[PDB]
Parts: sequence; structure tokens; C-alpha cells
Amino acid sequence: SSELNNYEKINCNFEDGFCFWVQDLNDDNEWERIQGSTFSPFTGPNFDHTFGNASGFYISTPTGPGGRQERVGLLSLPLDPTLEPACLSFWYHMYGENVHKLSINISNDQNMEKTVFQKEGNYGDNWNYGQVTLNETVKFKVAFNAFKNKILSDIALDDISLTYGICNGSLYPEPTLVPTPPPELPTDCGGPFELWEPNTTFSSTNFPNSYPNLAFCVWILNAQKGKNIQLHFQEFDLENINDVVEIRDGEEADSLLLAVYTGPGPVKDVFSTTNRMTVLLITNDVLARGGFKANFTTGYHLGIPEPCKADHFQCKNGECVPLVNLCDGHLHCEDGSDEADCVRFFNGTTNNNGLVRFRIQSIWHTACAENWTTQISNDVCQLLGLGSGNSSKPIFPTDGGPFVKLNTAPDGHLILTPSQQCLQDSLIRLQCNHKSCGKKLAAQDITPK
Amino acid sequence: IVGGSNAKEGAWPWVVGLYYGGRLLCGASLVSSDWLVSAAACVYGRNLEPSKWTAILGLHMKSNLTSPQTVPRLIDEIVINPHYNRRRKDNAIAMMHLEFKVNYTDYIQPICLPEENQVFPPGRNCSIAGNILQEADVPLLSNERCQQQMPEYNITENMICAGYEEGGIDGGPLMCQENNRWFLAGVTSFGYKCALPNRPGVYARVSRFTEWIQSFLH
Amino acid sequence: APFDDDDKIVGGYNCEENSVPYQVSLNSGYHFCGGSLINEQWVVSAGHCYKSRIQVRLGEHNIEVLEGNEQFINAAKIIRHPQYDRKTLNNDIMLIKLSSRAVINARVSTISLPTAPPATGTKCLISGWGNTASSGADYPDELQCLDAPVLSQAKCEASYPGKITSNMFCVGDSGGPVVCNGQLQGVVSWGDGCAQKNKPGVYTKVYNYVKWIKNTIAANS
Repeated sequence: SSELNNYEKINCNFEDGFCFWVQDLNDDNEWERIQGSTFSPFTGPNFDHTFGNASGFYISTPTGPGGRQERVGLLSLPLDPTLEPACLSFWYHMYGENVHKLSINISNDQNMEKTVFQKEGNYGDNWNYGQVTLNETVKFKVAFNAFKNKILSDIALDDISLTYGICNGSLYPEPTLVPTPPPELPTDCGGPFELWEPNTTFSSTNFPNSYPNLAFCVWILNAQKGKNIQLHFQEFDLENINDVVEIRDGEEADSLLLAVYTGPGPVKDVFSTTNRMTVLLITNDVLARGGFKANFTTGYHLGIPEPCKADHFQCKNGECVPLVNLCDGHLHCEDGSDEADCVRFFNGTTNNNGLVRFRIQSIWHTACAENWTTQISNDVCQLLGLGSGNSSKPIFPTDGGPFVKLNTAPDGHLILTPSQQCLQDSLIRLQCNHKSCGKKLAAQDITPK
Repeated sequence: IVGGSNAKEGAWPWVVGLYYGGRLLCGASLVSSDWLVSAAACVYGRNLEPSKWTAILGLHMKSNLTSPQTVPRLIDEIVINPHYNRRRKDNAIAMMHLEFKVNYTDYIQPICLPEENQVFPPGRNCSIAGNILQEADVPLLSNERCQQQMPEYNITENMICAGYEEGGIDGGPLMCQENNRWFLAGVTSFGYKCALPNRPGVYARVSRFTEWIQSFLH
Repeated sequence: APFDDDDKIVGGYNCEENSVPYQVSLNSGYHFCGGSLINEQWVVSAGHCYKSRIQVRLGEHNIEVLEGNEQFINAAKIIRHPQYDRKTLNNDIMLIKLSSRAVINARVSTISLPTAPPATGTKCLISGWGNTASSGADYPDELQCLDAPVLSQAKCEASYPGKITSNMFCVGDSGGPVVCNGQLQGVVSWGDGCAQKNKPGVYTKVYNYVKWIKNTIAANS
């Protein structure tokens, strides 16, 4: 105890093992020793200060990626009463992105602590020489506390050289500790803006390399009045839903959406309608991809095929059917626009009510009810998207339009003939109820509990 | 629902689940035999590959998928609302088309769309739905109190709120019975913090998009 | 305004992917790495995730909420790769033998071994409980999945000069399974930062270790 020297008690190389020390016995973390390198790479240095070649033993954080924080404190014990201060020579290896602070406190037998030393940040890549004196005379329960923070917070230390007296002039200070946790503070949120005359070739923000994350750019493709916008792509390689491109066609406060493409592979082109195509970039912070190109080419009616005039009905997909599929019972146009609903109501209070307004091919008109039965009643109910025929009765002939004679036949389709030969025509006031909506159809019981 | 009771098998035939690559991703309301209606905030960015999506119709229990009441269907077309936004988050609805037609069986029935000029008054108790499909009663609230409780975001008329004032029990449709018939008063869109007080929950008002939904049912 | 869509109901987990039967969570008091279930008695993981005691949690979806379909099987023996270069993280792949055979069901099954090397642009499924933010520490308790096409070898070597080996190729996340077209082609090994510029993820090719895995299983079954 008394005969044991204080230097050998404090100063320790811990090459083969720890010297006579008190490291951790009560806290929830225990320091570990790293032989040059270990698992979880980028753990400070790859060697110690003495050996320095792939085989040096140095103390560091107990583990690598920690789930939560752990308080690690190197304890000590009082020493003999020394008049002169105590020179403490050491070299730390503080480095990392989530590094925390470490303090050196002094305790006594009167429940009094002091905290004056504290450092945090990345101090170079090698061992940074440091020195600090001690103004403790007799009673001093000093300690070296730290914290096991999240990933990228490993701190190393080696070759404690606490001596007595005052050492020589310390001329090896820390050159510059750069704050890594705020590496660059990305808050640009800018770049290219609303474009102009066709300078089609342009980078998005950093196109000739993988793009960085957290970037929120915007490209408002505009043109002259009456000109649409085209968005042909020569190369498209993005990430999943986390990285999408919400192509907008607002032109005002009420923004509209046209298409949202993502992922790798050449996606289809976009054909806007107005003269302002707003292109916003939405990227996540995980696994940023390469990017894509965009060469807009303005014009007139791009994408949408030119409709054929001179009695050529153009269905919503671009196909032309002059008179072969003008609501006659065929499915030429695959979008269903050729066989669209050429029937509706008239003077109807609710949705499933009104007149018997019918269009044979071009002009809308009424009908007649001389041979009206329940069969054609439910037929026109189903054709109008309704349920079964609840009731039907005429009121009075309103107009003298080209009404059609409805007929029935076992072939399924109804026979129609727009003959204008009918006195006191009875206009059908169709009263059809709704179909099987969201009502309880199963055999449910009554268990109010 | 956390504070919800188990619903009877067959009481909600218009409640199905959407599977994205074999995984239940979002809810949908079966409107027609070939077109469904779901929220756009959950199916966004996935409309490029409709073949990966698949809808299990008549699904009540995930472990009881071997029952013949569950009719699988494949998606081939996804239509997102044009007025959808990710920053403003307005009009988050999207329809999905089915590959083949399905028959209205005992456990597969279409839902009713809210007709125009029909506003649901506040304070109307009606439960919702969407392993075990539980349900819980959810009353209707006003837009003024809903905006005053959450002043961080502007809730316009295009959406309607419905939920408990004190919280605790909060893609699913907002089914509210009207004249012995259930309607589609909204879809379960989002929630700031579940099981927290003063969290009614804003739902997309379907009554403002009746003509938009009916235009694709044919 | 659906700005935070997390008020879902029965089913529909809170913003996380599911239906990944080969995804297992290695637990030693806290989630640290993932795994890959290839059979009923072996789990594939990263070599740097080696620990003394690891509880292989099978069928885990929420690491903090018990759903009733989890399988907790302790690790019987862990055999790392003999040529595992700890300095360069080469051969970053190890095998974890389960103490008991897992119950194969609809939620826990096996993954097929790779029979062909992954070509450039092949779509792959990656799962894990890793960080979702490039800055800070935001590790939620939810399982997220991410798809990514396989990048070319030239760009992969250019992004990491002198760091990409023949067994590596670019495409909590440590040890995550990278299954491409129903075949486990890659294993998450390391990466410079969290989604840094021109820094894609580094993955170990299991196609070069198929024979080693087969020989290790046959000699330890």
C-alpha cells in the first residue's frame, strides 16, 4: 500500500493485461481492450502508440454499435500528500460522428464533486498529446468518466504517464477539432428553377454522379401560351416509393398530378396539357440512386393522337369509329367509349329518376310506352345501372322529338325503331329502385352484447 | 381498432384487404364488381407495377384463407386522383381495377356511394371496419372543432373528421347507416398519434367525388 | 390532410413491411443484426455480428410487441468463415446453427439457395431494422423493406477504390438478407456512412460461398 509506488499504480501499458487498477465495479458498463483492431470497423486507430504495427494493445470503448447509452467511469484512489502538482501525460484518439463528452471529476469524503474538464469532437486521426496538472494535496478521489454513445463514437487511449512535479513545456497541442456531427449542414433546398428556351440538357442537382440525399429540388417547365410540355426520358434509374418524382401540372394554387415514376428502367414519357409542367424531386435518406435525365420538347398536341375529322367518332383511346360502333353493341374501342352510355334521364329529381331520354346514334330524344312491359323495364333498369323496376307510369307528352318504339325479343337485345308515328305519346317516367347496395345480406343474428 | 370488439363473420361483406406482393398493405372499399376505392396516401408510388398488387375479396380471417368465401383477384390498373398531393396532402383517394369479374356471393357485396346533396350531420354514431376484423363505434364531429383541436394543419371542406373527443379508441371505410342502408362517408386516412386524447381523425369526404368514382365504374 | 398515416386498425401494421419469412432478428438483449433462414436448423448472418450469446428470434415482426407468431430458438453453434479477413471485412458471412428445428408454416419458411450470379440490374429484396435517416440516430421498432437493382462491377469498384473484392458487389441493416428473384444473392456487409454521396451499399455474394455453406451444413448436421 504505502510502499507501492504511485506511478506503477497509475501508469500502465496494459499490453498483456491491466495493472493494479480500479476500472469498473458498480456502473452498467466495463471498459475493454482492443489489440490493434477488432470488429465494427473504423474503431479509432489500427494500432497502439508503443508497438504501432498491427499488434498494439490499447483501451477503448467496450463495444461498437450500442443500442443505448452506457456511463463508463474510470475510478481511482487517493495518493500520498504531494506538495508539487502532478504532471499527467497522455494521448487520446477521440474520433467519430456521435461522440459524447468525457469529464474528470474529483471527489472527497464530504460529498463534493467538481467538473472542469470536458472535450468532444474529432481530434485528428492519430494520438493527440495532452497534459493537465492537479491541484490536489491530500484527499482526492479522482475519476475519469465517459459515455458509450451510439455508432461512430469510439474513443481510444493508451500509455497513461501520470507523474509528479511539473513536466516540460507542452508544445504538442490539438491542431484543429472539426465538428463531424454537423458535417456540412445540408440546407440548400435549391438548384435549377423554372426553365426557359430549349436548353434541354441539364443536371438535376448533381447528375454526373450518385445524387446526395435530403435534396428537395424543383423544375417548373414552362412554355408559351397554347403549347404543351413533353417529358421524354433517355435514362431513368431511381429508387422505390421513397424516391419518386411528383410531376405536377398546377399552373395555379390547385395543383394537379399527371404521372409518378420511380425505380430503374426507362419509364414512359409524360404529355402535359397546360403550359406549365412542375417537376418536384422527393428523395429519402437511404440508398440514393444515380439519377435521370430530362429533355423537354414543346409543341402542340404531343402524345394525344390527332383526331380525324369529317364524321369520324374518336373514342377516348384515339381509335376512330365513324359509324360502325356508335352505341350499337360492339366493343371495338377497348376503353369502352364506343359502347359508352348513350342513355340518360331528363327532368329527374334524384339520380334514379327522370324521363326516358334516349339517343339512337347522334341525337337524344324521348321514347314511347305502347308495348311497355316489365321485361324491357328491368332491361332499361340494368342498362342505366340500376336495380329492378319498381314502378312506371306516364304523365303527358312534352316534346315531339323523334321518339323510338321499344320492342322485346328472346334474343336478349331489344329492337328499336325511331318512327315518328304515334298519337298521344306516353313518355316513360322511369321509377327504378337501386341495386343491391351495402346492406346486410347474410344471415346475421341479433346479439347486442 | 385497439378498443374494438370482434365483428361477426359476414356482417361486412364490402370489406376487403389489399395485398402488395403477398402482404396486406392498405384497405379498400369494394364499390363495383371490377373497380375498388382506396386511399391514395398508402398506394402512392406503387401504381407502376399493378401485377404485384392483388386483392383478396371476401377475406375475414387471415388464418382462415382456405375457406371458399375468399376469392382472390389480380390488379391490372391503378388510378390515382389528379388533385393528390404529398406536401399539402389533399384528396388522397385512388381507385384500383380488377382483372376478371366477380359474382355477388353471400360474403361479397358492393358498397353504396354517397349521392350528391347529402351531408352527414355531426354526432352520428356508426362503426367502421377494414387478423380478426374488429369494429368500434365512431361518431361524427364538426370541421370547426376538428381544426381548432389541430391548428398545425389546415383541414379544408374536402375532408371530414370522425372520432372520439377523449381518444383511446380510434384504409378502412367510414360506414354510416342511412335508411337501413350503409353508405361510404369516408376512408381511414391518417392519425397524428393513436391512443391519444383530442384525436378524432380526419377522413377523406367521399361525397365530393361521387361523379369521379362513378365515371370509372362502367 | 394525411401527413402521418399511422392510425390504422386491426391488421395493417404501423408503416412497416411484412410477409418476409426468411427474415429473423438476432437478439442478445437488444436488436443488433439481422439474419437469413435457409433451412430449419441454420441461419445465415454477417461475420462481424459474431457474439458469445445470440438468441435467434424467428417470425419476429415487431421487436417490442408480441404478436403470437414468433419463434424463439437459441443458437446452438456459430461457425464463421475460415478466410474471414477482419481488416478488409472479406468473407463477411457466418452460419448460425439452431438448437431446435423451426416449425415451418405460412409465416416461417425457407429461402432457396442461389444458383446463378446476380446480373446488373437484377431487382432484389432487402429487409432489416436499420436506420432510416442519414443524420442522427432514428432506429424504430418496425421492419422496413427496400428494393434496389444490382449495380455494375465497374461503378462498384469506382465508388470504393481498393475496397471492393471479387466476393463483393454493389446493389441495424447489418446481416440483412438480399434475395433477388427468389434467391438469396447478397448479404449486407458494410457501407461508408449512411446513404452518402457516391457510396452505395456493399454486399457479400453468397454464390461464391454456396459450396462452403453446403460443406459446413453437411459436416455439422
